[PDB]
Amino acid sequence: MQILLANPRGFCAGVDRAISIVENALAIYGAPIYVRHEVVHNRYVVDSLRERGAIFIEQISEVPDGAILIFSAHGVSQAVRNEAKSRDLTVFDATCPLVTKVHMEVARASRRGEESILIGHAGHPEVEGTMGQYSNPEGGMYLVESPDDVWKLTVKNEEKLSFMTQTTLSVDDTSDVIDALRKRFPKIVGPRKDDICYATTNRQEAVRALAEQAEVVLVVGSKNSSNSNRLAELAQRMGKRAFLIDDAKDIQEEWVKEVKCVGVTAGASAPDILVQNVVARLQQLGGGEAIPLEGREENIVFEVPKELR
Ligand SMILES: C/C(=C\COP(=O)(O)OP(=O)(O)O)CN
Ligand code: SF4
Repeated sequence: MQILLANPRGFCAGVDRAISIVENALAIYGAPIYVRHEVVHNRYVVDSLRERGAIFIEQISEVPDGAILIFSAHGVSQAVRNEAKSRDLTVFDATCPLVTKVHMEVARASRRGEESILIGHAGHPEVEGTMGQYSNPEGGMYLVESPDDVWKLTVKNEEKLSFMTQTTLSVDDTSDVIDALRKRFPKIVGPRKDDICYATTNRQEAVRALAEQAEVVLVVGSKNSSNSNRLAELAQRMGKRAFLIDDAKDIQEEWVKEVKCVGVTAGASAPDILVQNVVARLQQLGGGEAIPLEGREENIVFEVPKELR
């Protein structure tokens, strides 16, 4: 059987930056380093950092005075940021720049008392952080997950209305939600398309090509990785058996038993080593040399703050 690898796949610029921030802080200050939320949604990465002295928390109260605290790549609300500021803490912000960009727009609409709508998944830390940039009771900040949510939403002033999105959404589904928003609120404003980042768009494009060729698709990523979930979902919708997996140990032989061609990709938070071990396991199951698919070349890098080298 043939093993195909999607391209691109794996680490994006924001994830690589966030991890490097925690690593460098550990190196520079030693353990412990506190981190608000899993730095990226990958078990392998988080487990490793935890063993190295990082302690992952959700609320600032669980952090002691005089600590070093890092905000995860997904971002935090203004309330969290302020609580951190009011406490005696040294703070580093690993929030991806492409998340921050969305935050700035929500904060602007808040200042104007003008309503905003976020497309995203309820309960996700990025959504909590982005909705948490809005604090004007005179305006409004509304979450929609689907066209149905749009069909039910009422707002105070549809003449002064904008939208923003989560960075890791399904490209296809988000298109449908925007279409709905513009039909219901013809004066709504937003970006030219959405706030889905290059990495999300690119990895979804790449898994679409992969799924066209492969019969089964393995997506390396943790259960709580939204972008990784969208990749598995995309392949399933195309009629392929697709599995979200943390590592090679998760591979059940029945999945690939009589399969001529298996595809592998990885979400934005999954390190390459996990992919190499997945490939190694597929080769034990009859696979050959992994063939990388041709794909769009990414070139963006986000540097760590100077203070962290
Ligand atoms: C930090 C971030 C994506 C990187 O992947 P992740 O850590 O798996 O997170 P998400 O669940 O996809 O948001 C959202 N911009
Ligand atoms: S998925 Fe996109 S927005 Fe999120 S960290 Fe990676 S590059 Fe940044």
